[PDB]
Amino acid sequence: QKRREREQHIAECMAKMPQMIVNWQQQQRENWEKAQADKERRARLQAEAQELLG
Amino acid sequence: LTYFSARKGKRKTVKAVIDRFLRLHCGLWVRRKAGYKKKLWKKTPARKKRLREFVFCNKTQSKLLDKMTTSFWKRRNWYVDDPYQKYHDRTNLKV
Amino acid sequence: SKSKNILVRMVSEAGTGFCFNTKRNRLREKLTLLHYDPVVKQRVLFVEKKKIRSL
Amino acid sequence: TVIVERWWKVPLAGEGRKPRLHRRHRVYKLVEDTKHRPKENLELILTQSVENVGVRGDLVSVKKSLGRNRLLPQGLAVYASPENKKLFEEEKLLRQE
Amino acid sequence: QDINDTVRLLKEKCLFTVQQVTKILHSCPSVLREDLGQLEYKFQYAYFRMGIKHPDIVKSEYLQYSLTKIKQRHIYLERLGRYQTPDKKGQTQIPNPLLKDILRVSEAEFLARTACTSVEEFQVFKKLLAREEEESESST
Amino acid sequence: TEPKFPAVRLALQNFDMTYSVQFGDLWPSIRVSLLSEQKYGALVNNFAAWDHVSAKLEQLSAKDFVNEAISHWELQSWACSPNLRCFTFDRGDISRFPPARPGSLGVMEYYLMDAASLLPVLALGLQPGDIVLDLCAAPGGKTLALLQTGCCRNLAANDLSPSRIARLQKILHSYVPEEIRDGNQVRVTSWDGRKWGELEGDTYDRVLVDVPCTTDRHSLHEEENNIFKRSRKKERQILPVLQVQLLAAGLLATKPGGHVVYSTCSLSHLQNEYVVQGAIELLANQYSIQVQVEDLTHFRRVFMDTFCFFSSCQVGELVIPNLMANFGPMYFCKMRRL
RNA sequence: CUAUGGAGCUUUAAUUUAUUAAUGCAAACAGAAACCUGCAUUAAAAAUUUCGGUUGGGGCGACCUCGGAGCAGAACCCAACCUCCGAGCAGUACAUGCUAAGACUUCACCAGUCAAAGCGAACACUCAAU
Ligand SMILES: C[S@@+](CC[C@H](N)C(=O)[O-])C[C@H]1O[C@@H](n2cnc3c(N)ncnc32)[C@H](O)[C@@H]1O
Ligand SMILES: [Mg+2]
Ligand SMILES: [Mg+2]
Ligand SMILES: [Mg+2]
Repeated sequence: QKRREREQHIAECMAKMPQMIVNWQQQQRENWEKAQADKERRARLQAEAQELLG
Repeated sequence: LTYFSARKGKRKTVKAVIDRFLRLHCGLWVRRKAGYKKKLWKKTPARKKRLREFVFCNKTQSKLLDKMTTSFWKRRNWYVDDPYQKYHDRTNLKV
Repeated sequence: SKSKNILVRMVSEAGTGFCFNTKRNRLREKLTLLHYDPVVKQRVLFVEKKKIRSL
Repeated sequence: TVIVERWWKVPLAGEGRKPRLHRRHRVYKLVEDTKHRPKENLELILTQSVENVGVRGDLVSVKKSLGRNRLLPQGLAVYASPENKKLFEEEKLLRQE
Repeated sequence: QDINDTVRLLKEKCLFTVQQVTKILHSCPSVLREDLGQLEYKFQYAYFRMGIKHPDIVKSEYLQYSLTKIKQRHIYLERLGRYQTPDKKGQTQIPNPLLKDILRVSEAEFLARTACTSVEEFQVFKKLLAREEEESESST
Repeated sequence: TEPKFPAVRLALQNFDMTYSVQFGDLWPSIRVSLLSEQKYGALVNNFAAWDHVSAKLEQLSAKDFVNEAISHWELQSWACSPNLRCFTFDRGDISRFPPARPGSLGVMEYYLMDAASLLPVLALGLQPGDIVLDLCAAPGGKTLALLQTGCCRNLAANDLSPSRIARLQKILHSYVPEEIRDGNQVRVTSWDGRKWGELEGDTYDRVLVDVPCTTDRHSLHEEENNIFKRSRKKERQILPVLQVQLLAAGLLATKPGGHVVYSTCSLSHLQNEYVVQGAIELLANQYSIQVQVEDLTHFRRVFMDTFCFFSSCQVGELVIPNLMANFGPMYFCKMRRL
């Protein structure tokens, strides 16, 4: 019984493991994209500050 | 080391070596590596791999343990399903 | 001798019970790595569970 | 009553031979003191009228501190021995007759 | 038993004469209400960190005041440099402000005469000392 | 523990014996402030989410005294080094900033440093596309401000001690993104500071020299490696010579028409003003180099709102510790080499 | 000067309250109390044991592990005391997985280091010590 429960738990976890992996990778990619978008926003704000200076 | 016990007049055995070392009937002594469970997060995989092995002892240490253990531990055993059964005897050894 | 990093334990999300220790910065989020699991003979996610010690 | 246990194991002596005691066997540890245990109730059979129970022949469980000092010493009650309870059931039968 | 313990603390732990204990009981009655540990801490603070003796403390009624305000004013003066803790020899490089002036007068008069500093500075020091004391208690 | 006369007590006794006549009636307040905890200022990492951390600090009720000074510059009337943000609490406040947390960019949001240490950077008067030298840079409290300003194409930071060099490099890794430091834009070195007058003479435009000195604030609290130990008495005695030599080396390194900011975290005139005067006299005698100390009264008047200054300094400007504003102690002198 | 030889004395040296005294709880009575017993907290008075090496004054300090330079010129080793600078970290991966020929080694041992092939993946991490 213990062996069967272990095996079925492993199978259940591995059934949804690929979805978890792809969701985590998507989350990391979206975090990187948001960081780069914030970099672009900071560059725009620096350009606005330069415009104010000039 | 007790060369003559006070209740039997016979040599005693140190139990530290018994708990720490394994003796093969051929005369070799097998031990562990000091520190194979200590601070594994700062050790390389190769270092851990060679730390978690079983190694032999040299002639001086073998003689020391031979003196420190009695003849009961030097007998030949016939345990059923013994992992070290094939290692009790030397093969193709010259001098 | 300030302790900038801590040793933490990562367990597999596959339920195999496999786990390993890795060091991370204290001032950081909880880690979710992708590590090889010998039980399932492939790579699976590992999430931080418990902080072990500071180093 | 204080109860103690030896800290060190005493080697077996066998049958018909007393064990050999050592100086380290004199070291004891306190397992339990009985005087700190919860109290019990003494069960007895009455002979005269009492404030709690006023009928002769009723088995009553009362605190030892009272049963041992007031009921038994003055003869107001008797022990719940099997002989006593038989003798009281005899008079109960006589009354019911 | 509480009164017996308090008087035994005064006579044995604090080493006060019987007449001094009687005078303390007559003059500062809040000592009985006060717990033992804080009372001993106050007495030893006065004895060591202030260097005041038994006749002086029993004459000035030091034990009746709040340990918090005692700490605040004493530490403020010590950090100012107006108060110098007596050394092993009992000598002090500077004259010390009197206990009556440091405690019995108002905060305004205390600042005007001894501290010679601003009330805002005193309040800021009070906040800092409260933070330091709570941190010390947490550490202990 | 130590046997007798601990270093902290020795430092306190020396400071009493000297400043009791050096300052007059300010020594009580100065001593109380030095013995009490110092107020911290939050320097915003401009490379990170500066707007978001500014909003966070303003919700924490911190004010931008740098921006207030920028506003007051024209109100009172070389300007100052631009593109800097530092937040401090109101006068007399005891609230402390929470420990810094990393942002989405991977770099920490802000650095907790004494606000008085930012004054030399502002007085240095940085300009875009400049060249900066930083003697005794490590651990890098002022070099971080220089890089946040970001007006230097080449910054050469030097400090003798490899341990503090490593600490400065760790700070740079934590704050400055790797692409700025990958090139020769930042050059951290560990060599004697007296060599730069021959290694690179008339080379650098802005130079900041913060000579080693008996820091009173650290001396009165830290009990490890104090200048007032018996083993270090020789170093304490020889300290003014090293200070004047380092200032002379920095003046040699800077180019004619260049700017030198000499700063020290102490209150003693002997190590604040006499060092500068000895340096200028040595320049006049040995190397025939002329320098002009600028007037910083205009600089002082702007920051008098949030800082306490001593108005009896012959050459530079000195910020003294106070209970309302526990920043300091600090001293700095600005000089142009002609 | 040496002894991992003693002893006397002192104490905020380490380990204890066995003992005494005072409290509290329990037990036992009275109805409240006292004596005794057990278990805890305080003191008092005590009991056992000890002085790690270097720097010759002596204090005052510093030193004891590892790395580098002055240090033995050309395979290796080799100057102890000494003079000086550092280290007792940090950073990037998350196969920094698993097994397995043959070798090096700080002059012993303990430790420490390199690594063919093979399984499994992708198209034996940087750093002198740490
Ligand atoms: C007082 S700290 C200045 C820290 C930093 N500049 C700041 O303002 O936050 C000066 C440091 O310079 C280093 N230093 C001392 N003498 C030096 C010298 N002669 N040349 C270069 N650096 C030196 C010391 O290690 C000391 O920690
Ligand atoms: Mg010896
Ligand atoms: Mg003994
Ligand atoms: Mg070898």
